[PDB]
Amino acid sequence: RSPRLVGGDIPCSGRVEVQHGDTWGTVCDSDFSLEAASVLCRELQCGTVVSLLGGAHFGEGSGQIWAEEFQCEGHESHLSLCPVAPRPDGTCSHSRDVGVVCST
Repeated sequence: RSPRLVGGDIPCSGRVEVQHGDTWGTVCDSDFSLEAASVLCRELQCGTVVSLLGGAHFGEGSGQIWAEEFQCEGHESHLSLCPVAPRPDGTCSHSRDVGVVCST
């Protein structure tokens, strides 16, 4: 479940995308906590989360949107070690794809 950030002006900010199989999915901003954010930033060697950004701030994505939520405790070294749960009833639009600004 490898992460990446895209559309930022520097590598440690952007829209969140996480790989599953040979495709990448975006993450709805109803579904991504500060602790999930912290694990992602750590995983990419970007320090820790400063901010979550909603409403397709770095632009909306296309394609798949993750159907499970990453229910991270906060100290996991990878998103793949985080517990997982279904997202609430329904699908999101890409207009609600989440982003982050990580900092050291």
